[PDB]
Amino acid sequence: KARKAYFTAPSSQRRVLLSAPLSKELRAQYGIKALPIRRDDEVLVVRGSKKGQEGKISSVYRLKFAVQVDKVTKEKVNGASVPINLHPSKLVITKLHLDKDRKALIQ
Amino acid sequence: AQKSFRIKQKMAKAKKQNRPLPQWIRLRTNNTIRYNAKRRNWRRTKMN
Amino acid sequence: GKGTPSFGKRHNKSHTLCNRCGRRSFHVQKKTCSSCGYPAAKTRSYNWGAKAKRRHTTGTGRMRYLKHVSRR
Amino acid sequence: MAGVKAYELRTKSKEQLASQLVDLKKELAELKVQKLSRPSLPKIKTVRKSIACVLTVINEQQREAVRQ
Amino acid sequence: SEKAGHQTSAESWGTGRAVARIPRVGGGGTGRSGQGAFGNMCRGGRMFAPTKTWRKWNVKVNHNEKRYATASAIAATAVASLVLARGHRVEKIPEIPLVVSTDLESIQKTKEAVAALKAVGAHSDLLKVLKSKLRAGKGKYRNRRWRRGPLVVYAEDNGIVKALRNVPGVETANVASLNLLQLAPGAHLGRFVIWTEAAFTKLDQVWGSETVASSKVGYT
RNA sequence: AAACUUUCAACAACGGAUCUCUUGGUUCUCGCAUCGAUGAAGAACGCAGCGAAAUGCGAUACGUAAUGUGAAUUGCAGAAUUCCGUGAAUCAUCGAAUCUUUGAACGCACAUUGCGCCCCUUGGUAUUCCAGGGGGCAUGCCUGUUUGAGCGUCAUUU
RNA sequence: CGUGGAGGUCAGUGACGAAGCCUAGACCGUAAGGUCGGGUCGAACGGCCUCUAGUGCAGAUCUUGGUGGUAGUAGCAAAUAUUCAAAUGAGAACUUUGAAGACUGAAGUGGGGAAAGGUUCCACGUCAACAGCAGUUGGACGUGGGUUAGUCGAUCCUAAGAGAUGGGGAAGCUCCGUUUCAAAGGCCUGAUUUUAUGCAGGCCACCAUCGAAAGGGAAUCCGGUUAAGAUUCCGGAACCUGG
RNA sequence: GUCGAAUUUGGGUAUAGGGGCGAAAGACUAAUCGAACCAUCUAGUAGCUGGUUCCUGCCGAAGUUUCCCUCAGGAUAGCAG
RNA sequence: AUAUUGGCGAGAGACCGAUAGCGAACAAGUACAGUGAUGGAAAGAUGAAAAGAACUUUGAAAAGAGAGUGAAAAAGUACGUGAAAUUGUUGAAAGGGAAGGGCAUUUGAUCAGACAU
RNA sequence: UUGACCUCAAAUCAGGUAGGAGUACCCGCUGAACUUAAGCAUAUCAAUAAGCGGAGGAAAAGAAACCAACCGGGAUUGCCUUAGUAACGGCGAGUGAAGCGGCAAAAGCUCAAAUUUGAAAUCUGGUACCUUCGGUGCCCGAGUUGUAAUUUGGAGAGGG
Repeated sequence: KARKAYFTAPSSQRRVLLSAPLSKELRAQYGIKALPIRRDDEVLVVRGSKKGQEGKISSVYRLKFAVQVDKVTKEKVNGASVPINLHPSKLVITKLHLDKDRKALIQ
Repeated sequence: AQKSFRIKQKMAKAKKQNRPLPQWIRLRTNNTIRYNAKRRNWRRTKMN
Repeated sequence: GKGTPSFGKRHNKSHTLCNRCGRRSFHVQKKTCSSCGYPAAKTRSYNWGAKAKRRHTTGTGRMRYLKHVSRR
Repeated sequence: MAGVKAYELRTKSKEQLASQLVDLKKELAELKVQKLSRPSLPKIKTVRKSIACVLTVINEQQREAVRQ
Repeated sequence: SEKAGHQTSAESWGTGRAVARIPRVGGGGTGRSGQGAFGNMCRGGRMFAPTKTWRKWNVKVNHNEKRYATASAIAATAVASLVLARGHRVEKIPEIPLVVSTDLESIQKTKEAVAALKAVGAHSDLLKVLKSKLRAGKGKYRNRRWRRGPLVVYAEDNGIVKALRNVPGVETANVASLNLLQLAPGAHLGRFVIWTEAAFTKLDQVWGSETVASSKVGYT
């Protein structure tokens, strides 16, 4: 159909598309379905082959549609290191870099 | 051919964009398409 | 003669561009033509698919939903 | 200004916002006299957009003026 | 598209150059449109027909007929030597039609419904709606990516038991409606009516402004 | 007997068909009332630290302001130095701005960036000559204002 | 018999591999066709009952794209015109240098220009392409540089001519008229003046303006300079214009 | 052939389509001329040419009648399904 | 007052699916052609992800051979699929001016069934 | 010598005004041929294309100088009908619209012509709920002034 307002929308609503589920612990304590994947947050790559593997979502390349996890990185057999683009809503929000703003948002 | 700015400026531009593909753009994380593709050759197509 | 041998004589013009549009088109000696016939220009058209489309400069009348409908 | 904006918004004279502007300008200029390798610019860009912040904040607080 | 590729200012060439008497255009740059267009045989020329809005898009059938019609196959909803073969999967009690307490004109809840429509014995079918393999032909590419057999259709009287909305396959109506499509869709004779209140008991209620009739004696 | 030649095998090879793909197109239907002398449509010429173009923008030049969003990065993560809890290039924004040289084009022109006239203010320092920044001089009509025109014509102390 | 698509139903087929493609491999139809196997690839697809139409190719000197026989063939033949040796290079018939031999032999193959060309100019780098053999070479490709005015020229003048306005024709875009139709057009010296502005008087449709890089036409020359400019830059020596 | 005169030629200007210009040929008028070029009317018209796409099964021909500005068309009978 | 349709806005379709579909899925009214008015195209798809390939071979060098990346390089920015014309190679077979059918068979090659337990 | 009345101007002197654009669709003007007639003029094509000048959210039309038999009906607009019929026509080829009927949407109204010659109008100033060139006031000042109010289908009465 449309699906281009999709594959062609502005960050102002690309974060909220690049979203992610909350940790059982978190999804119980804090008590929210999920949220707008946030940076200084931590997570645990749920069902992707780099499974269970864990760490912090350094940056999120929205203009690439996909967020990246610090430690979890793709290794070159060529003495070099390169990030491994991870798809937000397939990880799981371990802990949130909760800020008065993101805080408030919890409604 | 002692020109006039009208044809000067223009002459000058022929120059300014007479240049091979940028090479940065070549790897803009999106696509980019290769080759100047608009390429005057002061011996092929011609000015005014 | 009529051809080759002639032909290689092209060395005057029908151009000098314009000042509006400018696709080479002012009959130097005649003055003004091929589009915005300076003067009265009026584009000077007819009925045969041109374009003549391009980019403004308006469309900022996405105001409307904000004319004096958000100007005050 | 270089901010803010929320800053330049107040409030020194036209002959005060003055050498602020003239300042940033002699900046941008020398900032160019650099011109040597890289080039980043980066704060040539900074100094620039700012140059304007000043300029714009400068052409309003003389307008609301005329508006009296 | 009316401007249908009779969009060129092209010509013929007066037999005299081997080429054929088709319109051609250009020059120059390049090959085409110095080619040969404004024609069916060529590339990007008129369709033959070239279709149009003006066609006979909609069709007209008569009342007394769409009546012997809707009727013909209200009465398919019983004799279910067919209603077996026409889709829906039954054991369904020794009771065709097969009515339900006039409760279900409320049931403001899905499961309480669904499930109810199920101990009502529909499970067997309320599941068939769930061998849903996804289309085939390029249909897909154009907003129709489904292919799910038909289902169970419950007849109203008061509301839409619209709990039964997201119900995967089953479709609700009222009493004086029912498209002679629905009442035997698959446009084949036979569909499941989990009925209802004055429903079965007060379908007819015929007239209307007249109707019904038929003649071949002992259908034996 | 080979070479050659045809033929059919498999492998490559020329070529880009068939299959599936769709941020197009095409036709439907349903809301909605807006350009410009308050300078439009269109055109040039330019503007990124790095850019050719498509795109956006105008010497405040891929943008100023202002909002809410934002809450966290943009030109999103090309690289790159890049910079961030006092709000970053994204959306919306048109209750603000900037809007070169133009075009209904406009003081005269305009195959040129050519040629005048006012007013204000700076240097030469006598306003009247030469250079700098600011503001300005089209036409047709509408209406009033304000001066003067005829033996159109009235009346007055001569 | 076969096709795109639509309603249905077969709880049909399928990443353990759906289409499509490849088979002097197998079997069914008298045949349209159909079904396996095997190889092959990658995400879709079919049987049956019906519905629908842009539903079947060998041609139409048919459209468009692609190929081949012709065939390594035709062809690459305008000035006597070329040679030795170094050097630089992975490689010299062809690049540079040296020497030799010969031309164009001042109505040139030399030294500037026009008009047109836009950077071909210059330096540096380097050969996929292009050059029609070749290439180290180029006008080629890549990155950078270079166009310096009171005296040169354009700018002003008028030429045929083009053309707004006083107006007049035309439904109208517009046509027609610069020599036969208020207020004129302004300017000028003196002027009512302490710096506005009448006035004394004069010339008065000046019938706008555009139109020459060969016509008309203020005023520069010598020497030096560069990778590439120059009657300019710079040295000295000048003349014109306005104040 | 002619080669100082009806010379040759640059630039500028003027004449544009049944209109130009022409020491006249139907010449020239951007390789275009016994009426330029561009677009549109416009898929112009076509009693004439060309092609007109998958199987088998059945039945199975006309050229002759009459009226037409019909002579290559058509009507009309007659043949067929 | 369905009284009339392609600029804003938004729904949708037994519509086309890249020689179809607007000419334009793409830096398309572009490249490019014509003094001029006008005329005006070809052109989509490695993957899930660049993970876009760091000895040795001349390298003029370009690449090659191994290597390595991947679910696969029978995915190499000449990138899914890769028919055909058509070309190479291997393999067989046949040829006294020519092409290739049709009926029967010889020979060779190859295949199914019938398995009778 | 000094005021006006009046036609005429000139003002950068005040303030607005237009001029261009533009897919569709609306008001006009102006106008082909190709075409069919198996010829070709009539005519058809067609009040069509092209050309030109004007709008809008629609536009245009609209309170009848109508339709009509009696019967009567009652502004436009649109639709379904009327109707491929009345007519028009080398009465050939072809043209071919109306008006009591059912729908859709519903609205009706103001001038000129009549008196007490205007106490009605523009401005620009001061001030004013409205914060600077500005929605409207008031008072006042110049200017306008054959253009202040009842009356216009039906008459309201118009006057008494």
